[PDB]
Amino acid sequence: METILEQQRRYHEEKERLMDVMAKEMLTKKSTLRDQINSDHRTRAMQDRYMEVSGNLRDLYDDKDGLRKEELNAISGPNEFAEFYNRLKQIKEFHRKHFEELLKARENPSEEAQNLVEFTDEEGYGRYLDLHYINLKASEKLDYITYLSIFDQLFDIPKERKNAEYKRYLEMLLEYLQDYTDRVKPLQDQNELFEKKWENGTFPGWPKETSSALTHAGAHLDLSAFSSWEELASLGLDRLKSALLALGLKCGGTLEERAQRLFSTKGKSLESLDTSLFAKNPKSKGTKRDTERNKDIAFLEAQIYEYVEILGEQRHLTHENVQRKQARTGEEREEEEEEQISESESEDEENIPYWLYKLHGLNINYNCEICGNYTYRGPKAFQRHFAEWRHAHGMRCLGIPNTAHFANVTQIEDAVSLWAKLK
Amino acid sequence: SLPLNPKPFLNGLTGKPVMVKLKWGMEYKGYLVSVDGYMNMQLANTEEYIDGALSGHLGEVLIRCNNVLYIRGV
Amino acid sequence: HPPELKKFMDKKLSLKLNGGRHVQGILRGFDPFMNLVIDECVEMQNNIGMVVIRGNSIIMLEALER
Amino acid sequence: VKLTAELIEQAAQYTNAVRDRELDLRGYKIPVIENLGATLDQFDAIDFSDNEIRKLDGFPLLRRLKTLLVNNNRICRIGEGLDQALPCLTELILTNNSLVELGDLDPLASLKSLTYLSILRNPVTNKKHYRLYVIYKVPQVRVLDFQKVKLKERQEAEKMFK
Amino acid sequence: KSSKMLQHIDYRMRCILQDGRIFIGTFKAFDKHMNLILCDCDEFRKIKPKNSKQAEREEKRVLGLVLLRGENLVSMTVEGPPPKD
Amino acid sequence: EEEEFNTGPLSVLTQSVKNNTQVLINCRNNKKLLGRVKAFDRHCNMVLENVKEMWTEPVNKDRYISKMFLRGDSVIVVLRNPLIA
Amino acid sequence: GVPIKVLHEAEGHIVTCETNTGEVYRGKLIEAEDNMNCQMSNITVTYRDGRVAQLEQVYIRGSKIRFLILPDMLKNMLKS
Amino acid sequence: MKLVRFLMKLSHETVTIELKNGTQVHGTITGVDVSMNTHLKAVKMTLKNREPVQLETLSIRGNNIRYFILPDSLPLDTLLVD
Amino acid sequence: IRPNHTIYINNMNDKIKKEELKRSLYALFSQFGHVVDIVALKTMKMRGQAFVIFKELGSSTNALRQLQGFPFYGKPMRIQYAKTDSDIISKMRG
Amino acid sequence: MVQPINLIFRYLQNRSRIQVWLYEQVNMRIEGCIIGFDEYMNLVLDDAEEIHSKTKSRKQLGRIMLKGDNITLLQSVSN
RNA sequence: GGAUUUUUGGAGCAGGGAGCCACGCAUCGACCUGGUAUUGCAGUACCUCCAGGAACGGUGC
Repeated sequence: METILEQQRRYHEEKERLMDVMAKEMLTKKSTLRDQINSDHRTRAMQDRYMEVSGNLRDLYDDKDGLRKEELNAISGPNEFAEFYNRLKQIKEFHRKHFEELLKARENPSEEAQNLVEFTDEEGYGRYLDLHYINLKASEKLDYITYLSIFDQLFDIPKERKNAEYKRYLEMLLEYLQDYTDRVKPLQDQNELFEKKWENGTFPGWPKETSSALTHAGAHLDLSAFSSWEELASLGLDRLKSALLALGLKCGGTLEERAQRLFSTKGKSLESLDTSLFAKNPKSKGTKRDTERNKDIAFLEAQIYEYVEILGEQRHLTHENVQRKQARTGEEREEEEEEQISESESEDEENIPYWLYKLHGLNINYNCEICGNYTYRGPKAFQRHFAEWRHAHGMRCLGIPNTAHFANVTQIEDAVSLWAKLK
Repeated sequence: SLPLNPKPFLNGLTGKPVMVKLKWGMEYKGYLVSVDGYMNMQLANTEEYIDGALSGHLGEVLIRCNNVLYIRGV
Repeated sequence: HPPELKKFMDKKLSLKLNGGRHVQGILRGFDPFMNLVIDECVEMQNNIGMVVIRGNSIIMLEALER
Repeated sequence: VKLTAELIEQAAQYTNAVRDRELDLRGYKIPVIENLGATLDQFDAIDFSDNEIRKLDGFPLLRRLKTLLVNNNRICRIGEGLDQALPCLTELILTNNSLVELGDLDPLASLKSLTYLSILRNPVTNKKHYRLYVIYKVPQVRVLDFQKVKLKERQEAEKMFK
Repeated sequence: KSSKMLQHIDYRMRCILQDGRIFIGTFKAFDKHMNLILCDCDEFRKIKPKNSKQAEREEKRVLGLVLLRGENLVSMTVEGPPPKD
Repeated sequence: EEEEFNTGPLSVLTQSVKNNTQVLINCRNNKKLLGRVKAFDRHCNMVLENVKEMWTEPVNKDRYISKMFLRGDSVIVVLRNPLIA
Repeated sequence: GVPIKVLHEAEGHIVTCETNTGEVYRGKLIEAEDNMNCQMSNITVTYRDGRVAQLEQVYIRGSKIRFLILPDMLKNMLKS
Repeated sequence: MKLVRFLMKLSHETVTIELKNGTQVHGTITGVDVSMNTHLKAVKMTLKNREPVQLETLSIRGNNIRYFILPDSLPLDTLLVD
Repeated sequence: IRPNHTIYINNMNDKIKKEELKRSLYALFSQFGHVVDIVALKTMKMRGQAFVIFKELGSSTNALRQLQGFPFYGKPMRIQYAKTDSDIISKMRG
Repeated sequence: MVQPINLIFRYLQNRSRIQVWLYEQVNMRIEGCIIGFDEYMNLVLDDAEEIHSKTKSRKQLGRIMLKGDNITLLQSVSN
């Protein structure tokens, strides 16, 4: 049957093709990797990163490459994302997959259908091509991801990862605090908290509205994070954070004070003299209850914390934006909005009447009797009908001879006596 | 009869013993004092028949029009 | 306004009514309230002839024709 | 002529004769089934007749797909996770394809709603006990090759292979 | 003022239906009857979460762009601020 | 219009407001509201005083409500009587 | 009404409709009247039990519609 | 006469409203309109068979109201003047 | 009886329910070309019969020759070109 | 085209006995001879009957005015 | 500006019991085994009849 050798071969070949594609990309615009790598640096501290000079001059070896705009960098990063997905899949199936008389046996059947006149140059070319849209040069996107659109992932106010839109959450927040004493900037001041978010909470951490809000917000920040950095392994980060959550807490709440001892995160919100009483409190009915009810919230809070830390630069960038727009005038704010809009909707790679038919006398009900009791919609139409093929056929075949004496005819009867007057 | 309409029928039945069925299955027997344009109904010496059985003797009663299923003279 | 039903005139139809009730028949006419005249009507089956359906209680209709 | 998103978007779309929403993917010379995501799970039936597909595999999760017409292709193997991407697959027409060994039909046992199956004009058909093998290994089938699976055949397939 | 609806326009809104469903979407338009236009709209059945420790979301369905008829609307509250986009 | 409020079936309400007399309102909620009519309108919206609400749950129940507004659609029946006396 | 104009805009597009009884009809919107009366074609209907069916031609009264889902192609009436 | 006009005067009052679907609403009226559509703030709303939820704002379609329970203090005779 | 877009089948096992018959008919005949529609009734008159309509005429001819006497639900089907043109064909042509 | 109102006007003139389907109540239907009717489809029925489809029992009513609110459907009966 | 497509309502009410498993009444429908009739050129509520089976589905109380 199917020789596995060929399949595994095609697999290794496709993997090679993809590596080559995302490598060509990383080549034309090193930023693609650099950007990514930098972020990675602050998540997995071990990661080795290139010489700063390379990063700045946007070069990989000797040649400094042209700087690209954000929308394109992000685009290609998501494209490379799907590419890496394909690669991971193929690698998987491959892992799960990995005489002479038979040689002549098959070579004999290869004689089948000799008359197959057709040129076949489409195995490596259709793949190479499948991973490298327009006629010649209009859309950077590969045929592989031709229906990939960032605007369906990023809103206009986020500007492909430049800012994160927190106005919405300021609204919800106003709804949460049941007042209006809170301004966008004071709200951001609140977010900054995220020990502070634990020991100096905006609201009581056992408040419902508050915990719900915090959930929604946390989710947003996380999705934004991974959205803005496709190239980094999401699962890796997730698991890292989860393990930090489980392992850091257990011994001492990870939060320790030389005075009050050991604090409990989310569930209890109490300190403890020594580690001893802290441990024998983690089995008590109280802590069981709390850790069993407020688990999801505590975890979400924590995520909001670490993800906001990983995005400090974006948080600052946005807060800045806020203050700017705020200090604008009308015209200024308008033109700025225009700019954000243009950036958002820009290619990632640049190159009758009745009053007349009544006046004319048409569309008015009328009828000719001699012709099939026919209907005519205009009085001008009738003269034309009279100087007509069928009208003269009715006359002449009727025995009433043609032309101009009979013009004013309507009914068949009268023109019969008129024709008797003629002859 | 030569066309006997809703409105006159009801007007003929004013001053008379009637029973009104409501959509909800309650029934109210009494003298029809009056009806109005929207077919709201006013009974006197009303009685209530639920499951067709005398339930309560109620006196003077307004019935909102939307509740009415049908009216019977009786 | 009229309901735009001239297209459905003299066609066989399937009528879903409130109460989980369903009938089938030929559209013979309508008014602005969507009250219908349905001929050769059948209760879903027993033949009931030509009937009036009040538009009030019409959930949905489906043509059995093109 | 890759089965692409663009290809699917210009493809005849209609309500078929048995009242189901069907997508027409006939005669395009498609070799590999892929990119079905773009149909958006909006079809009850997909017609892949007269193409060059080798393996019935590569489907996204498609909850509404109930009928697959795969006539005159080159199907020689059936993918293993088919129920995970096609949970309500009820009818599978594989007439005139290349399935040769009874064991190659094994992956159809996992399609829990599969009720109408047609494998005619496949070499596998002439294998000894082909009908009983299908009946015992794919008991959810009620009509096989346009013939009713009967009780007596089920029992007979219970003896052999018990 | 007429503003009581116009204020909440562009905001994310939690709308309650007569059968008891919860529609959450971006409130973009209304009218005389309170027919509503809801962008990026999802439906919930079981709960409106206030941080339910077990889970916040069960029977959630993504709908998208929704026009709801006012006949079947009961009430609305502010769920979150406008998305910037 | 006043004539129709004065002599028509709504004269029951007109009479109750004028005499400050009690009326029992059978209500759609399966509850009954017993009290005095401060105001009423076409729809049978009412502003009521000294309302005793009575219902059943078998167990009978009641509760006192000094001041309240009733939307008139909920009206089934309105009863005038020797109740006030 | 503003929503009504947006509905008429969806004529010729594939839309989803739920009735007052919870039957779900998906297909092409041919005509939408002012009162929300809806003519559609080549429908898939999903009943309350979950079962599906196929219909060529339907017309649903506006009053007995609970809601409609329209394409996202329309989202881009932002004046109001 | 038109009693909705009376309700429109009750901005900044706190009331309890019982809904047709049994739900109970306690909050401060920000606005009643001509359709009796009612808007509130600082709202504690208890759907039948739940514990209350608090909302900073709630907007009710008028038709869904059964009745308003008004403040005992309310000076009705003043409000009934036009 | 000249070649026709529609084929008339008779000698069919009339115990199959109508919707199942039509769906198997559709499946079986899809191998030769797109089947536009199938008309089959269970009246006394029409039971055991069906009209299968194809978009292409060559498809109808191929179906006729290749499935003559094909065992379907236990009986050998008899196929023939229909006497008249199908309403759907007439509407699609003009 | 036949207009629905006219059908009724016909029922009226004919004195055909009529059976009415009521709204959201299947177990009972109403019967009678339309004597007159109004713009709201409110009907005056003569020698009217409640028909219990479940109990096969008939309740005798005489002079009935049925509000149109309840009308789902209007049919004629030979009886 | 309360009379059929929105805002003056057609709503209201009814489920535990027995030892994870099983369930009262009425109506309609395919439906499943046997056997049996029919060989017929159409556009469809449905479709032979006879006997047996329903730990089947839907609606209402």
